[PDB]
Amino acid sequence: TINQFYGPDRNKWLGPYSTNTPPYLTGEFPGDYGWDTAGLSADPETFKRYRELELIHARWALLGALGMVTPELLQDDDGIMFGESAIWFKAGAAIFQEGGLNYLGNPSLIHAQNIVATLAVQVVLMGLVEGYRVNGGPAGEGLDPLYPGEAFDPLGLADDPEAFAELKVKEIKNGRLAMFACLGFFVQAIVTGKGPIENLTDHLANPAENNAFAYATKFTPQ
Amino acid sequence: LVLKALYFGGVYDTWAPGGGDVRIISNPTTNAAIIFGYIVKSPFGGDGWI
Amino acid sequence: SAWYGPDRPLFLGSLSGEPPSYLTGEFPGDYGWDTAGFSADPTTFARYRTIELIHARWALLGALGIITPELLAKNGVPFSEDGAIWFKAGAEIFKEGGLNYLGNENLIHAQSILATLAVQVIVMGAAEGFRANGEAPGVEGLDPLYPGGPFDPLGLADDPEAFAELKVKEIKNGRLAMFSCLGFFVQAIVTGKGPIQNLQDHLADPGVNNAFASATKFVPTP
Amino acid sequence: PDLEKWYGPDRKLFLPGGLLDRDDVPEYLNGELAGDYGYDPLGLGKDEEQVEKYRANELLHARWAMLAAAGIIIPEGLQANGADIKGGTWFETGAEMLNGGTLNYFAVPFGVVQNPLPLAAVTLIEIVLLGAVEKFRVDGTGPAGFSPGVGKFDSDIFDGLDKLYPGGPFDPLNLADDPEVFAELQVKEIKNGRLAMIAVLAFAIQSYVTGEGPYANITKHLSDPFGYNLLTVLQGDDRVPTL
Amino acid sequence: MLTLKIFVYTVVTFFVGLFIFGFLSNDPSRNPGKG
Amino acid sequence: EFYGPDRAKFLGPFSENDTPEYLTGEFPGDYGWDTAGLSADPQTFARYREIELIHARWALLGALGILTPELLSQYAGVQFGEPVWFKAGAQIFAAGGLNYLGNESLIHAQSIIATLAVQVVLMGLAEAYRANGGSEGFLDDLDTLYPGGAFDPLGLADDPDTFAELKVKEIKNGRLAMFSCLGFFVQAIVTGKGPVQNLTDHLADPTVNNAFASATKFTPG
Amino acid sequence: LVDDRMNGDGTGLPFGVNDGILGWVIAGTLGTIWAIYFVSQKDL
Ligand code: CHL
Ligand code: CHL
Ligand code: CHL
Ligand code: CHL
Ligand code: CLA
Ligand code: CLA
Ligand SMILES: CC1=C[C@H](O)CC(C)(C)[C@H]1/C=C/C(C)=C/C=C/C(C)=C/C=C/C=C(C)/C=C/C=C(C)/C=C/C1=C(C)C[C@H](O)CC1(C)C
Ligand SMILES: CC1=C[C@H](O)CC(C)(C)[C@H]1/C=C/C(C)=C/C=C/C(C)=C/C=C/C=C(C)/C=C/C=C(C)/C=C/C1=C(C)C[C@H](O)CC1(C)C
Ligand SMILES: CC1=C[C@H](O)CC(C)(C)[C@H]1/C=C/C(C)=C/C=C/C(C)=C/C=C/C=C(C)/C=C/C=C(C)/C=C/C1=C(C)C[C@H](O)CC1(C)C
Repeated sequence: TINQFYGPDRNKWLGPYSTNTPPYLTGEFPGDYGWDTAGLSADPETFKRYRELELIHARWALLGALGMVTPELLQDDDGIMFGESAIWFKAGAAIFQEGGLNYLGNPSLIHAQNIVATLAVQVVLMGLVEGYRVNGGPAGEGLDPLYPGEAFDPLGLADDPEAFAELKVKEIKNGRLAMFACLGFFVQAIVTGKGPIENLTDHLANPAENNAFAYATKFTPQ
Repeated sequence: LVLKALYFGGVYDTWAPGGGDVRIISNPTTNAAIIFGYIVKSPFGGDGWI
Repeated sequence: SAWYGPDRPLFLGSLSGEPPSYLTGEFPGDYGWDTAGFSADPTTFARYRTIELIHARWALLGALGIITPELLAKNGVPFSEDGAIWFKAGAEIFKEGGLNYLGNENLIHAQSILATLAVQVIVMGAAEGFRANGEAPGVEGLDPLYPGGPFDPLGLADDPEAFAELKVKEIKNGRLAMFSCLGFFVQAIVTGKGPIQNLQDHLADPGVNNAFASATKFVPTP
Repeated sequence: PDLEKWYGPDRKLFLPGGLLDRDDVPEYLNGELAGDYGYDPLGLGKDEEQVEKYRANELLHARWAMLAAAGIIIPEGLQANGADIKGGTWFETGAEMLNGGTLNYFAVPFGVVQNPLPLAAVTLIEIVLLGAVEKFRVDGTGPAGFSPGVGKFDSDIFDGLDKLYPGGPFDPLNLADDPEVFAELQVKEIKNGRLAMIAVLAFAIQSYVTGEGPYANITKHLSDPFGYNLLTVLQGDDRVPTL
Repeated sequence: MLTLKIFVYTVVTFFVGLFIFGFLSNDPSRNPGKG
Repeated sequence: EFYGPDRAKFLGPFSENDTPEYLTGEFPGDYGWDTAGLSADPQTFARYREIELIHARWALLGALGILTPELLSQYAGVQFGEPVWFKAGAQIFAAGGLNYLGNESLIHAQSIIATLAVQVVLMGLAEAYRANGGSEGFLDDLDTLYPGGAFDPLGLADDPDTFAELKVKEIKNGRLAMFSCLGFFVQAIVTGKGPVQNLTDHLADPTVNNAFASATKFTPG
Repeated sequence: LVDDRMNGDGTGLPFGVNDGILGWVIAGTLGTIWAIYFVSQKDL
């Protein structure tokens, strides 16, 4: 049950071929597969800083991946509800259209045209949010830096902590998959010029040739 | 006053062709150089300050 | 206004939260900004501090030497086409006229980049070697980060109060200079023009001639 | 906190200190209810039991009129800005689906969906739903249910709950356990509801006067303030100039 | 004749700067009175 | 020499005193160069030492691997599809595939996905055994950094004094190899031609064919 | 053109500055007076 993820006999980063797991990764935190072969977390305070940083990165990248996938999925046939903005890495130009960016095909949602104004509002709101996250505010004052769960857990969910630990590990591995997929989205954007859903459809069209090896000679210096 | 001259009927332009007319202000000159060159201008003839 | 100690100003204002334990305000420029736990043990904190102050001074010199020749070129000094813009100033020594200081033929007039680089290598090797060990033929014992003595001929650093306030001024000015130098580096890559040229282009029409006008020039094309 | 201005003998009143001294404030308004400004030009407060019995209806009107004002101003604005609403105007919304031309519901940010329900079915389920809801309100009894705050609450949770302020299932996000923040949020709620009732009355009278929705009124008023207001719409058509 | 304008501008700026920063030089503390 | 407090150091006399206390010269390659303090902690020092040694061996192999085909294209006229190292990976995509010395019966590889799969499986197993240091008896010992057993067939792992001397030689050669490999990576980007052909171009005239000639390639417009 | 003129009348010259040397001596004189005032602080 819980011994698979939070003990000496837990799942590791090489399976049965990993006995040299670092001694300071005893295993009491989400994830903790023993993968610190470069030793950047020897100091415990550095370890907790990197853990908090990794969980915040994971929680950002889950939304990042689902926001880079969703509008390309919701693109229609003729592409009148989305212009070039359906692709995630050219969505910013949606703010520079003749009517600005609308949330969907109809113009009654958002319909913003001032990138400077929306950026200023975004910076102010995100600064207040991050200040509340690192200090405490209306949503909480002295809660956990990663798991407040008072105003951020309205649906309850986190009962019987022997299962809440498994839920935490679910969160950290889903976030790790999201960060890996986000890196994949970035590198696909650099070399292919098409969206990730388009890359998936083109790979399913012909997997024997439509892969990264088709673009392996792109950055060749001439 | 800016909203009055922009969206609320404009203001009277004596420099309009024909002898002046009530004009809606379009593209106000918001360039800091020309706006503040009036401020740092000399108050004598030919310049007149602001 | 209490630049040191526990009541020092912090890096997020009133929303800074609890500063890290290793940042007690003993050293100048302490705003409590260490979110990744780099300074857990004080030895690498000392190494990062001396690296930061060396970078700060080099960036103050770099920002001044980036702004000044271009301002002089625009104000009358004859810098033809490449000596003005700093990112092409290195190409000035390859012309037939060579590298001329203030555009004067009788001043410098350097043509051997090999000899210039060799002289710089040996001189900076001697200087950085003396800086590294802390011992020079002419000075015996000083603070390796804040030497003074022959490096302080006017003697502004005598009492600890003004020494501390001037240290805070130095580290904050150097941080601003490092920020501006990174700005120069990114502006040269993105826009392709000089920093003063970008500033004057911004002063003409700041609403449309800003950084967002160059956000669509790095878009990949399939 | 900061309850010394909405509660107690020294508090905010409907007239300032010079207009209204504290002596002629009615003796049954001692600053123990939320939103007490000592406003009684006419004799309707009577005593404490009477004023709390009327506060029950005041709070019900407030919470209904808040949703009313929002549901009047939102769909008309969406229809004017370009949504497919067909009936965003509040005083003609009911008349659209009189013969079966059922309305479109616009569940943002992913709306525009038809509603395949006739008027008889809609009004029948509305009556058999809200009659049960108001029966639950005036009796304080609920069969069983699940709320985000208290999970799988049984029938024995509504007994002993405060009238007009039942905590628990109606408070999933909480933020009312502290009595001071609960009291200041109470005065916030009653003030917002009073503003909402005033807004709904303004909506009704404005619609009667000008024949168009409040969103159309505010947009045309910001388009031409002096050229479109109450005195302009009461003029009928233009005006002979005094030249 | 540009040199004359430069010299006059320098002298004017010098005297105006002495005026401004002399009045910034804590002028109320040159009070012969009490306070 | 190369060991102890009198060891050779990375700034000569300029580093005799300002040397990290954790860099005591017990481990080879110690010249006292940790001015950033990245390995102040002993466990991170051990991890960085292992990373550096594996990088040293890998780049010694790489520097011998991206030079010898080009020297064979030189001298005794050995023919390939493209002897240039940064354009060699595409040779599988050619019609003739990839051959070891141009002989059609030598390799004749055309399935890049199959060669990637066999390489990743094989040396995933190899690196898993390296990190584990054996599994249940089979070589279930050694320090996973200097194994020796079933790895030094000629028996040079004896006489610990010359063993430590050879360790110093190995780490110095590997550091030179990683410096040269970074040089190869930089020259490939800035010139787009082979390293030994860049050497041949430099030998024709050093005053013109140098790194400063291509210093204006990456200027922004 | 029988003789040389600066021709600085009108045109809205900032502080009547026609050459950058004029503005630079304005800046230099004000800056050096400010610098003397700033160094000679914490008095009386
Ligand atoms: C049984 C063998 C086994 C092996 C060999 C591995 C191996 C690995 N596991 Mg793993 N695992 C194994 C079992 C198991 N794992 C897990 C659970 C996990 C997790 C949860 C994770 C791993 C991860 C990893 C990786 C960690 C190191 C790394 O990133 O290397 C880097 C790898 C390489 C450098 C290989 C490169 C090969 C090269 C041919 C690629 C192509 C190169 C290009 C051509 C060059 C491109 C750039 C150029 C152009 C400049 C690694 C490849 C981690 C990971 O990275 O996940 C994605 C991780 O998060 N494992 C379980 C369940 C308990 C296992 C059970 O048996
Ligand atoms: C993590 C945040 C983030 C990222 C990754 C991007 C990425 C991008 N924005 Mg962008 N933006 C981001 C935030 C924001 N943008 C905008 C407003 C705009 C506008 C108005 C425009 C863009 C555009 C672009 C694209 C530039 C062209 C291009 O393909 O470049 C090359 C980049 C890639 C191919 C993608 C891979 C990037 C990856 C290698 C970098 C990942 C690390 C990052 C440096 C993030 C570092 C941290 C952050 C906080 C600075 C690009 C994909 C332009 C566009 O789409 O034009 C068609 C455009 O016009 N953005 C706002 C304000 C609302 C943001 C607020 O947070
Ligand atoms: C350390 C390993 C390694 C390196 C440095 C390279 C480098 C390269 N390979 Mg390559 N490969 C490597 C391993 C492998 N390749 C292949 C299979 C192929 C194919 C099929 C092709 C290449 C090609 C290329 C070139 C891409 C074109 C270019 O100019 O890109 C830009 C080049 C640079 C920016 C300079 C060189 C890279 C340097 C910055 C590397 C720095 C370290 C890396 C980040 C390492 C990352 C991966 C590690 C962790 C495993 C490039 C120089 C292509 C080619 O030859 O095109 C003409 C090609 O078609 N490779 C396999 C599987 C058999 C590999 C390993 O198993
Ligand atoms: C911190 C030092 C430093 C920096 C930043 C530069 C930068 C530059 N030099 Mg250069 N140089 C420097 C030192 C020296 N140069 C020369 C001699 C020359 C010559 C002869 C030439 C240049 C040229 C160039 C430009 C090449 C175009 C380019 O790459 O654009 C893209 C890059 C940028 C626009 C800026 C990048 C900023 C950022 C990414 C840098 C980050 C740090 C760096 C890795 C530097 C690390 C320095 C360390 C090792 C001490 C470029 C802006 C050429 C030129 O002018 O071409 C038009 C040229 O012909 N340099 C000497 C010997 C006297 C130097 C001695 O220290
Ligand atoms: C570490 C930061 C840094 C760096 C890397 C550079 C780098 C550079 N600067 Mg720069 N500069 C800097 C800081 C820096 N500067 C700062 C802080 C300032 C403000 C004071 C300046 C102001 C400045 C100017 C005005 C100019 C440069 C110029 C240059 C370029 C050529 C330099 C040269 O001609 O040889 C080295 C220069 C010297 C050693 C000093 C010059 C001395 C002159 C010739 C006077 C002669 C002294 C004396 C009368 C004669 C000596 C007699 C002798 C026998 C003893 C070069 C790329 C020139 C350029 O072409 O623009 C790109 C240029 O004109 N810089
Ligand atoms: C310079 C402006 C100004 C200021 C600073 C004050 C300040 C004060 N007044 Mg006062 N007052 C003013 C103008 C002002 N008044 C005017 C013009 C009138 C005539 C209507 C009054 C009539 C008045 C009375 C009868 C009383 C006060 C009282 C008070 C005191 C506390 C209670 C209170 O705020 O009443 C609140 C005042 C109002 C609710 C009136 C409505 C004001 C709203 C907010 C208008 C919004 C302003 C907006 C920008 C429009 C301005 C128009 C502009 C173009 C000229 C307080 C110190 C009380 C007092 O003296 O304590 C014993 C009191 O009884 N005032
Ligand atoms: C563990 C270990 C140990 C050893 O020994 C050492 C080492 C190596 C260090 C290690 C490892 C590490 C790693 C793996 C790392 C990685 C990371 C990542 C990838 C991240 C990402 C991460 C990622 C991320 C965040 C991402 C994010 C994203 C985003 C936001 C996006 C956004 C968006 C969207 C929605 C859409 C639109 O249209 C656009 C935009 C707006 C743009
Ligand atoms: C604190 C913290 C904490 C947390 O927690 C974490 C983290 C994030 C890590 C952090 C942060 C960090 C940062 C921010 C960093 C940055 C830095 C920089 C920017 C640098 C620069 C730096 C920069 C620099 C030095 C620069 C310099 C410059 C120079 C020299 C220049 C030079 C020059 C000149 C004069 C001109 C000529 O003609 C040319 C040249 C030659 C070009
Ligand atoms: C000491 C210190 C101290 C202070 O304080 C701080 C700091 C700064 C951190 C430091 C420093 C550091 C450094 C210097 C680093 C560097 C490194 C490197 C360079 C590496 C490479 C490294 C490198 C490497 C591995 C390389 C390798 C190579 C290879 C594999 C190759 C491969 C190949 C071959 C054969 C064949 C084909 O056809 C091609 C290819 C595929 C290409």
